[PDB]
Amino acid sequence: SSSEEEKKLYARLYESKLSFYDLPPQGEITLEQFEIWAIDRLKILLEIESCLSRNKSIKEIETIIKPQFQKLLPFNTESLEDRKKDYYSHFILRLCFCRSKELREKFVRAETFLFKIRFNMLTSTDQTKFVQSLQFISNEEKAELSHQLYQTVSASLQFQLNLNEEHQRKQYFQQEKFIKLPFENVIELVGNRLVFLKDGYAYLQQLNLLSNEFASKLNQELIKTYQYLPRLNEDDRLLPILNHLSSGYTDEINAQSVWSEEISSNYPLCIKNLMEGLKKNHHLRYYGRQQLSLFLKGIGLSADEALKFWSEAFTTMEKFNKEYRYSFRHNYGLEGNRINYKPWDCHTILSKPRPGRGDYHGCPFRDWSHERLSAELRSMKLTQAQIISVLDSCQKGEYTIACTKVFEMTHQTHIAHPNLYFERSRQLQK
Amino acid sequence: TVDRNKEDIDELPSVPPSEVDQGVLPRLLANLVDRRREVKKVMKKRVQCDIRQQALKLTANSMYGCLGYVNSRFYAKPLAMLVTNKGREILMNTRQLAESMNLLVVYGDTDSVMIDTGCDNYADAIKIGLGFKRLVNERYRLLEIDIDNVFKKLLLHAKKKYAALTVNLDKNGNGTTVLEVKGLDMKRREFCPLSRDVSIHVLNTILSDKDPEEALQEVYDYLEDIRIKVETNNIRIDKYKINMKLSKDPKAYPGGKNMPAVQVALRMRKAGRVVKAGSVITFVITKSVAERAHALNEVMIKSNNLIPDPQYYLEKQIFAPVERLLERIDSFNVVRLSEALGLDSKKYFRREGGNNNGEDINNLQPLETTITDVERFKDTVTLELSCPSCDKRFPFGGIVSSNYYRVSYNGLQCKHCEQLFTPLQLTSQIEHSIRAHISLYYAGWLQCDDSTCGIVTRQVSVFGKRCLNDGCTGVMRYKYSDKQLYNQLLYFDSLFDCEKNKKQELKPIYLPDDLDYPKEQLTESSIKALTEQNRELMETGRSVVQKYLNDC
Amino acid sequence: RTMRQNLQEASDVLDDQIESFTKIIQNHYKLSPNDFADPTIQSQSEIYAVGRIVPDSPTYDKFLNPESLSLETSRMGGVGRRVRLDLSQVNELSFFLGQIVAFKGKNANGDYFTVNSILPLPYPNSPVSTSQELQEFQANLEGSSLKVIVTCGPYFANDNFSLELLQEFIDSINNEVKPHVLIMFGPFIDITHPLIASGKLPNFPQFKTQPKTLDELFLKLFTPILKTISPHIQTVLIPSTKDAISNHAAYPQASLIRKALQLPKRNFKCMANPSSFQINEIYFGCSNVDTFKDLKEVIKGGTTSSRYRLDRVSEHILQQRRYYPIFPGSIRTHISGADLDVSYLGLTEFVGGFSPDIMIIPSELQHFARVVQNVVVINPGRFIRATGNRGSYAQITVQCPDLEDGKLTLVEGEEPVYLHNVWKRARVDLIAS
RNA sequence: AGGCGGGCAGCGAA
DNA sequence: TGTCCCCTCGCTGCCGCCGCC
Ligand code: SF4
Repeated sequence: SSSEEEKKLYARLYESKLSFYDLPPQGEITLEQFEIWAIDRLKILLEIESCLSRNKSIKEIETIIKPQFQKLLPFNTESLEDRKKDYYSHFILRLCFCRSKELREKFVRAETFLFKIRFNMLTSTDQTKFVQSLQFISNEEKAELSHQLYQTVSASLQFQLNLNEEHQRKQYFQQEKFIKLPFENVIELVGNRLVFLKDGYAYLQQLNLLSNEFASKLNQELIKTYQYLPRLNEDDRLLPILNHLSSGYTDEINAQSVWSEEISSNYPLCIKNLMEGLKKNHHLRYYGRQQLSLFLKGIGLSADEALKFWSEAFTTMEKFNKEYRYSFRHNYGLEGNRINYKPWDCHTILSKPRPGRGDYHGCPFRDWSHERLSAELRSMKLTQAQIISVLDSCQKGEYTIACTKVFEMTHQTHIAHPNLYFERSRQLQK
Repeated sequence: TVDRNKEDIDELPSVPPSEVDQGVLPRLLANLVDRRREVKKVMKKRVQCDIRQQALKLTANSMYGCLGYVNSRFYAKPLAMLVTNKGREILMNTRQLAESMNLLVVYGDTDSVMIDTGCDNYADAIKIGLGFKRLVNERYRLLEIDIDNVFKKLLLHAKKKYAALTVNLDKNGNGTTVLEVKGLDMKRREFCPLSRDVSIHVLNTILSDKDPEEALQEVYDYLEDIRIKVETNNIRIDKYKINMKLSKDPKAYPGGKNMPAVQVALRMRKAGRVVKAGSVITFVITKSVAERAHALNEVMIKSNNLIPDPQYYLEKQIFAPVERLLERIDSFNVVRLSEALGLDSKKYFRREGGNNNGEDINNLQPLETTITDVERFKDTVTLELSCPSCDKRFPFGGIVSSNYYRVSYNGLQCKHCEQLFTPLQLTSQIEHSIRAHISLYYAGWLQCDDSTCGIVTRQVSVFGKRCLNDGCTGVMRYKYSDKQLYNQLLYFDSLFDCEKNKKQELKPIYLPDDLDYPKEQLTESSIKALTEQNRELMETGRSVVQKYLNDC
Repeated sequence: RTMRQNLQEASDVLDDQIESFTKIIQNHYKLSPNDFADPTIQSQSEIYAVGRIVPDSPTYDKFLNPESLSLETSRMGGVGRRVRLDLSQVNELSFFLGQIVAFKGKNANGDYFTVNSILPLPYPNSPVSTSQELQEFQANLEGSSLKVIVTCGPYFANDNFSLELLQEFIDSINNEVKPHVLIMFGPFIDITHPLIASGKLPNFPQFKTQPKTLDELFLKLFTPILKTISPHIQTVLIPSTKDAISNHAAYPQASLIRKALQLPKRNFKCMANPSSFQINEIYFGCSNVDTFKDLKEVIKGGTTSSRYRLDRVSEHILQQRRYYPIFPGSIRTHISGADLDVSYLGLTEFVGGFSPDIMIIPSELQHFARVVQNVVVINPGRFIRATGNRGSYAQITVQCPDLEDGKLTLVEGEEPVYLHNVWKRARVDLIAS
């Protein structure tokens, strides 16, 4: 087929910015683009699955994945190449994940969630265009049932679109169109009562219905592709790639609470030193920055809350966004190879270079003089015998033993992790 | 004498043949060489005549240089291109001749080679050198090679930087040793005389005939002695001077706030000294780096009470130069060096091992790329070439050792007849081999999976995979699979890819038991230089294969 | 398309040949599908069998006799089995490997198909054109006759790269002959050329910059000469599998890129191999693989042997309706061969089911021009010989179409259409180059 | 804080 | 009037930019 025919067929296929993936793609693409596009969509899908397994909120999920859209598979672009990337990537993963039922379930779940997101950032005009591209009710029928439909959908609009004002809800309802469908296809909404039900028909919460239809059609197409796969088993090129891709699958703590006494009372000595140096200097150096950021990640501080806390502690935004935002997001494993970096344990902390002037990282039981450590203990109401005990532990090089002693006197005995210290201190209050 | 294209100064002429009369330039250069030779015979007052002979050498070198000066009234870019071309050719031929006699060339620089003679005495190496000289001088009518220096021990730091012990004979057959250095941090003007003296002592110790570990211990002892001397400021200030000459006016340096000589020049200009472009700025770092740099004359004034910073010197002026000096020396403990100089050992611990790798499961790796090229090209056959002149047939294996072809500087050369392959005479053969393989692939031979049938035919049934023997259940498959043909085409592509040839990732063309096994193996530096020198030929030979790899 | 060989697609096309010709024979001879049965199984009744002629042994001697042939049934007809042929009861025959045949016989014992008669495959229809089209073509010709010259490669000898005779030929066609369309076949830069094969490519003093690849050799050695061709003479190139300028080494072969050859759009066109095109009302069928030399017949009967071999080849091809019906293709032992892309034999069949008005398949045999089954067959031969002596080229002169002279036969029907009578109007002259 | 990639400037050497 | 001392390669330190562990 010619280039003009391909362009016309594609423009017909993506008259809306989203597609249902009904007709398989037509054209020739290289093995390079095949593998690259399949890997890109698999990366986005693995990220959605990792977000699911952590029970993250929907909003947090799109916040994480929007840059991955801008990087791997950009959406809402008039470029034909990106649209073909999306289409061929979806069908390549369709080919790859159809071998087993578990793979099919995972694929359809992730793809339907991706559809949910993609419909979410699409605008209301674009959403209407895609939906029009399942019978919509006429204007007279909507006007006749306007009161009941408004009563049914008012709560849903308020809770999903955040239209707290009644006038905004009424304006949205005036423009909102509805689809007449039977309750057998909308039973899940009927049970929760999100759809007005009349004479055996449910008046559509349309995203849930669209996603369910997507899941059903996708599962049927996956089964059909599994039926047709033995014919395509004859090619030497694709089989290793499909096999590789199949095996490739296989707040209480916020920016203001970490500053409070309630949370800081559960910190170890090192984290107190980092926190206090941050407060004094409004800035921390690299090893101290990474140490404190990883500890905060271990205690449950979110990426957004970490960014807010780090921005407010560094009392311009230009240099922050240029130089520290990427580091503070990458500690959380949101870019690069996306390493959810494990917080440093006491061995990792003690393996770092010894701090100098202005450097606050490390272990106070090793880097501080005995006088400063002793004074910090008197500030903790530690008696002289206890101070002598922890100093004896420090003098032998058993800094972790000294920290464990400090924990016991201030509050499985041995603690070799600041996050373990914090968790046990929180448990003692729980 | 040289016919050149005057419509494109980048086109390279060829040497005029023998019958053309000696021209103007060779005659003038011969006269100047005779004059400098007469000056040298006068040498054999000495220092003044040495100035004379080096000036005459500079005149001779300028006679070539202005063939590359744009504003020269006698600008001839093609001439300079051709002289440099021929010079590189003679260096390549000299190195290859060295390898022909089983000799180890350890370095070479634009007119010279350094040969490891493997000898424990002077005369044993001198005999080999004279034989080499006699063998090479025969190739040229007027070009002549000659022994320049003899090094008892040679330490190559990097390109253009090395130190050696020169053997200087005396009147009564007596031989003495002298330390000769070229281009190192010692010989620089940016480095203090203190650094020069301590580095001179270090090299004198290492290259001397002492136990290696004992040499390192002696050097270490010297080093902490200098550490104490520098820290206590028990050294005269004069040895702390740093020289840097500014090519531009100190106003026209954008990032001059970091480089210290600009600040020193600004202070001198404010004080009442004349500083302009080309001036040499001397200074001392006292106790940012640029803000603590002051001129000697200001520092020599005791009323200022300026004490040089032992930290900056002990790191950058001393530790780094010695660390560079002993990098390749056996059992060089950089951590111990820093400990002797009191530096942070964690900064040096990451250079020995390259620090911890660090990674998650990176699934961005297609199984196509993960397959080793050796296993890919294992089921391939070598490229066969015919010499256009002597008709000898040899397997081509890229820029690698062989008994039949040499990848000379000008191009591919045959060992039997010494003729040069023109690019067409190689691309045509490449294309012929590729098309013969393709035609064999399209011959459509079929082979049965069954071991007790194994029949090969070009007959196919309307059931393609059904064997044509009565009752045979074996799976019928193409004998020349397109996977094998893709492997062969990728092998032909690899044979002409500069990167793979430079890392020596090409499949060897001979097994160790083959009677045609190359007797002299190419050195890695030789392969890099050749693959850079024949980049056009390799890229064209690769484009010929890419003509058929794009379609496949 | 791509240099891929799929066994299953190959077998599918091989079966489809049998199926299509079975349908054609049933349609022409007004036979019901019930009359056709499996010839590989014993039957007490005479049946109709259609299949492909194949050797009785997969590893076969290079020479074949009427006692060493077999028939290949389709998947549906006989589960693809092959059965031996018993030709004792028929006296006149002409068979070759890869031929599709329509047959009448009986399998008396189970292990042999006893042959009683052969069903001759119907000759495909000839092209037709309306009165307005013929009048327009007559106006185009301005009364004068239609001139076309066909030339075939190689264009230079085996011991030099001189193309002076090409210069003389271009001078002639420009100043004296003045044709309407010129047809040139490949290979232009043959890859089996001896100096090219051995790499003995000499330095050319006649080029300012020496070429570095055979494609540049073509751009510097053929292209400026082809530019000397007059604008008023439209030219067409049909490549061969041996062209070094072609990256498609299979038959069928795609058309060369005219922009890659640097050759002007004003009068130059490049067609594929095989190809079919119209100049005025004329039909061409052009294939650049030597079927005449490669086709090796198994012949019985005095009458069949007494016939000209070229006529027999032409009838075989016209009946088979594909330009190179031999399967497997010929090989040259490896040096070259037919290089059949068996996955794409569909492109090799006659376009639209029409017998071409002029069928041109260059061959290494002696130049000839013959009329077979109202279809003219032309082979102008190689433009040069191996020794460099004068070769041959064919000039085709066709009288201007006229409805009044009666040389165009009207076809009865509601739509008035006229068959072209090429053999009545075309004079083919084979000129020494 | 560290390795890599491209850019500028200074400099020793053929 | 306004000039010059071959380019090119490799080596080291400094500075700003980008991605990463
Ligand atoms: S022992 Fe571990 S947790 Fe305690 S202060 Fe030292 S580094 Fe921190």
